[PDB]
Amino acid sequence: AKAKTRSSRAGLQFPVGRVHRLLRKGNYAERVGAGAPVYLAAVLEYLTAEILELAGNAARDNKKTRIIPRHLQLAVRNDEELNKLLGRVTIAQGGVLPNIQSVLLPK
Amino acid sequence: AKAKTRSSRAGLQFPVGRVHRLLRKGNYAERVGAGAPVYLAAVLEYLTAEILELAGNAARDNKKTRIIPRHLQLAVRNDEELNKLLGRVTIAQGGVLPN
Amino acid sequence: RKVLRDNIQGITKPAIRRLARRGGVKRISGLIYEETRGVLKVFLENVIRDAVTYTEHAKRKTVTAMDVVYALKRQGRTLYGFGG
Amino acid sequence: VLRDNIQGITKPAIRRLARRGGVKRISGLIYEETRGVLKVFLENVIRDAVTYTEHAKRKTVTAMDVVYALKRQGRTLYGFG
Amino acid sequence: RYRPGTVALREIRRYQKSTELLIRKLPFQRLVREIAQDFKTDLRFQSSAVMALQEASEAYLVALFEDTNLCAIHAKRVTIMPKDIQLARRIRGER
Amino acid sequence: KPHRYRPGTVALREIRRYQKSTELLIRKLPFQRLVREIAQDFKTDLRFQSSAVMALQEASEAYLVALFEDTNLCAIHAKRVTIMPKDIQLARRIRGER
Amino acid sequence: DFETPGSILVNTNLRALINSRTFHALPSHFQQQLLFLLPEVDRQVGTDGLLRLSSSALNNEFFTHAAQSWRERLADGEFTHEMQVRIRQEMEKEK
Amino acid sequence: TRKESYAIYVYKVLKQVHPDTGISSKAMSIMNSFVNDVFERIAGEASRLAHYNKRSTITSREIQTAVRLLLPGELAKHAVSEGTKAVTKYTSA
Amino acid sequence: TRKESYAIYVYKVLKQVHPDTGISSKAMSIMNSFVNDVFERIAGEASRLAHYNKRSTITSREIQTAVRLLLPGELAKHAVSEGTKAVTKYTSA
Amino acid sequence: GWLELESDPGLFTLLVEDFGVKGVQVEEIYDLQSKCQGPVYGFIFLFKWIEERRSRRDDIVNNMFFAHQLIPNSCATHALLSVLLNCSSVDLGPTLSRMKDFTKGFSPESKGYAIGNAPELAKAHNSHARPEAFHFVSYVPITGRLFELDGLKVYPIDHGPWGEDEEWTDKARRVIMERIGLATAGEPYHDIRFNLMAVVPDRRIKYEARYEACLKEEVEKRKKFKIDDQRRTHNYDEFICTFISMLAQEGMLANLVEQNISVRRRQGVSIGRLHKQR
Amino acid sequence: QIFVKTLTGKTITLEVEPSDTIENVKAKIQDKEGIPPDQQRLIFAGKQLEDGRTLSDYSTLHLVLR
Repeated sequence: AKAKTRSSRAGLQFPVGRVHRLLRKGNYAERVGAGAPVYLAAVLEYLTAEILELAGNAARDNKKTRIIPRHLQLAVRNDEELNKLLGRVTIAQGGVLPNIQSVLLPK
Repeated sequence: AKAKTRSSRAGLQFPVGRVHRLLRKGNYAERVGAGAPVYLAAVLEYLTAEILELAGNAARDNKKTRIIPRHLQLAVRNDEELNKLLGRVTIAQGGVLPN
Repeated sequence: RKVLRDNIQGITKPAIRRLARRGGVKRISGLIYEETRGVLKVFLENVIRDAVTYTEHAKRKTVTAMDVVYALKRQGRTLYGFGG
Repeated sequence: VLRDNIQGITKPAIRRLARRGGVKRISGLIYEETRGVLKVFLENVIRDAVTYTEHAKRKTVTAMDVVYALKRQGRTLYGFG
Repeated sequence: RYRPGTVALREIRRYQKSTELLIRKLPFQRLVREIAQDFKTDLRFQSSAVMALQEASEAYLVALFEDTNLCAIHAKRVTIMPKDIQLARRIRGER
Repeated sequence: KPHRYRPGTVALREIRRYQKSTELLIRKLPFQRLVREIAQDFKTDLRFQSSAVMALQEASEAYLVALFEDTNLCAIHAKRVTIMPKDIQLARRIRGER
Repeated sequence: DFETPGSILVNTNLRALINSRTFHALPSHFQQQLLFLLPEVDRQVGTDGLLRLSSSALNNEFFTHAAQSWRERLADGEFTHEMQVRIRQEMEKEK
Repeated sequence: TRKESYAIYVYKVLKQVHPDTGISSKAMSIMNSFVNDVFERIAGEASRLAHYNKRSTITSREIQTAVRLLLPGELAKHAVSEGTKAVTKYTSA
Repeated sequence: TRKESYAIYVYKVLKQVHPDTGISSKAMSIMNSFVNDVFERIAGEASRLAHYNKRSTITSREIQTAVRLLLPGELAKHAVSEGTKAVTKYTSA
Repeated sequence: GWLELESDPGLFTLLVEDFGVKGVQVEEIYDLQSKCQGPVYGFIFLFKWIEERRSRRDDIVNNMFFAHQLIPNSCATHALLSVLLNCSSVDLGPTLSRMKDFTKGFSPESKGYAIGNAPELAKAHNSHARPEAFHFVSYVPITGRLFELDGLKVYPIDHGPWGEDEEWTDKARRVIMERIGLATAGEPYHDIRFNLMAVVPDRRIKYEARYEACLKEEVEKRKKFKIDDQRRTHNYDEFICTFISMLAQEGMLANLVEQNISVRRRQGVSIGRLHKQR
Repeated sequence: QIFVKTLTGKTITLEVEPSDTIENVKAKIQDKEGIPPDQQRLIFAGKQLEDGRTLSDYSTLHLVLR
């Protein structure tokens, strides 16, 4: 009885099995369909890929090879849709976007 | 044996049985203790009594004997704690306070 | 059915004046009308988008009041008086 | 016994915080109002966290309690689990 | 002839004590149908849904106008201008 | 006379310096003492993990920075470059915190 | 302006403004006229026969609270002429 | 199909507090919506509280803690007092 | 005991996207917390959506509708497309 | 109607003298120590009456004179009546004697209504009128028992027999401690607006019977009470206006005001226009 | 250091000087408790202290409220 992961069937990286287990244990519904965890895992993987792309670009702009929370803050806040999704979220050691009001500039 | 409602045992007006049924059917937890529905019914009764008493006072101050949504809005917005509880809530046909 | 266009101008200037008067506004400028039309259009777009999504999920073609109430609740603007 | 440690938030600290926020010129009465606002916010968050801790019959406030209290307020915080 | 600003005060006192709707039903209904036509074609609305939408929109606009008046008073003026509305929406975090 | 900068230049320099950085702007011990003093009212003999006070400080700093941004916006709207307590009160009134 | 809420006096510390030194700077006639509005005991019968301000006549718990209340009432708009006319009409209604 | 509501219990409470005051249908619907909203808020908070401690039972303690978390100040104190009195009276009956 | 997390999967995705870029531990914790937050949001929304229609199960359709409700615009479109492709590939295998 | 009266022992002493009672005075009790209170005929206590939110949930009636408070701001007057008319060791005077004789058999509501229509009592009460609510209650020894009279209560509450009719301080001290421990909800350091006063027989008469310096002290206290009554009933509006006008005309007023400014300026608040300007 | 006792029995420790007036002590009491000095009266050795005098003119003192 050779075991093949459900994640390997759909070409995903995330643990579909773990997602299914968390769905069952979370009391979200009386029963859980089989197709739901695949969809959820694909969505999570896509969002993580987008975040990592933007963070990597921001980190490379700073001439560093490690993604630090500052890069994540810059990537999240510099994108309209990601900022809208995470409007109420605070990131530890994130800093602020560089911007200065026009009127405060010297005359 | 004679049927004696659980709401009568605790001296409450709200239905304990209906609260217990809703808690069980709402998937809020795997198991529901026996004491939880009584406590929840008491809390709901207290809140309803407070709101209704304030609304009745407001209606009496308006020389009317029937409570209308405007009276509910006036009662809620004139109480600091109740207004803080319902800060994000909009009441239909509520109007605004004279200010 | 007829095609509905330029209904944003259906929110007449006196209506916006009355709405401002209810809010306690004593004096009103001229651009407030167009700004209010834009804001109302945006708010209605968001709410109706959520309501239509809810309705389409239920495989219906008639938008009920409960869909609107659920959309408002999901947007943080819980509305009483129509159930739920 | 600790008393009147709200003065521990010195004027230069508030000045630095305002500088990070893009403030150019600051009045003299800002500091007291800022201290009051900070005290109110900390009171609310600590009250919720202490209630969470009391429910679990523990005597040590953990990071998860603070994170949950913040999430209840709508101030979701990442990085601490 | 009343002095300017008197009729405004009387209208404020009159409207702040009444709870009826302030927008005409049919224009709002047509606007709602026009907006909803884009997302999905051939939709139908119960009258209660339209009423709920109208009530919510009126409440939102009233709150926005109160905040705009507060901003305008803060700016040492008695006339509201679109920058007041923009500032209020920016501070609320809605933009 | 020694070198003396015009007013407002050091303000811009500090603004850039503190906007390009990410470290904590409040010293650890005063904040920890404040947190313990505030918590003394609800329950006695409470003990705090270090990560708890760290998270509290992070949240407080973020909240204060956002409040100061909104206050600066209001002050600019009032045709002024100096923030005053009326601006903070107006910001907290509009936000719904009061 | 000694009766409009917009006066500087509403933001002025009156208790330190009016004191023994302020009383001394006044001429004797003005001092006697002001003392005639004081109670009968705060006016100590001096050796010369002229009534004098007691050492604890103005620095009083009652006088300080009276000054604070007067400033607060000036803030509230009680002392304006229109409110004075309204008070006179109310007194006419009473008697 | 029956559609349940809290109309009769709210009316009983109203007659308890104001013997001579009636209520229109719209206010009744508003009160029913408010009751449902508060019920679901407290139930969800209690569910999350029970889930955090890795327990599987909702007892009176979780409801009390949720009430302390939601209602501010005097409302919380009075609600706790009422709940404790009701449970104490119920437990011996 | 053990504390599970999504570290290795995020590491694999990062290596797929940017082969030469590393990630600090704090950034890893932030990413894990973000993943957990998104998962709980979507699961709760799907649960409420299923309960609204009085159903008993969570299927792919509820997840798709919840995704449409939460993610705005282009994120929603891309997520729906990716989910559809993954579901089709899984059902074909 | 009637106006609130400040919780001052001199004010109550002047009220008692206005009512016609002689040989008795009101002293202030500044602490709960047993030495603080000696031979007394009645206790008057003020804590509050704002606790009216959680609402909605015996032959001695013919002997005790209890009048219900059917008019506002008469709590002090009702407390004084409870202390006096239930004590037969003081000269009630013709006015209170006639009031007691006429209103002895009436119901507490009728007693209060008849009190409210008494001209002399109303004039004395309103003589101190100025041109969070607080309430007055009384503790009295009646027939060897402690009775608490409050105008908002149905009838006096019996707190048990006295140790003795002449010596009744300590039994009421514990009742006062209980009352304090309820308003502050445990920790006594929450509310401190309590006030306690004792209606005691004239100290001067006792000292003379038995102290010349004590008589001087009593006379000076009475003079101070007279001064306080005059000040509380004096309107300083014209006095202040004349003083400010004279200072402005003389000239130094402007500089004095610029010097004592009370609020820090240049911070949003409109400081206002100069004195005697517009 | 001086001690102030209230009707409830609360103990207040104040750091004062012999030249401090009654007004200064009442201001310090207000700072520690929030009760305005105009509603505060001080009694020492069974005698109530009048306004304007100093401590040296007349330790545990008693505070009363009006």
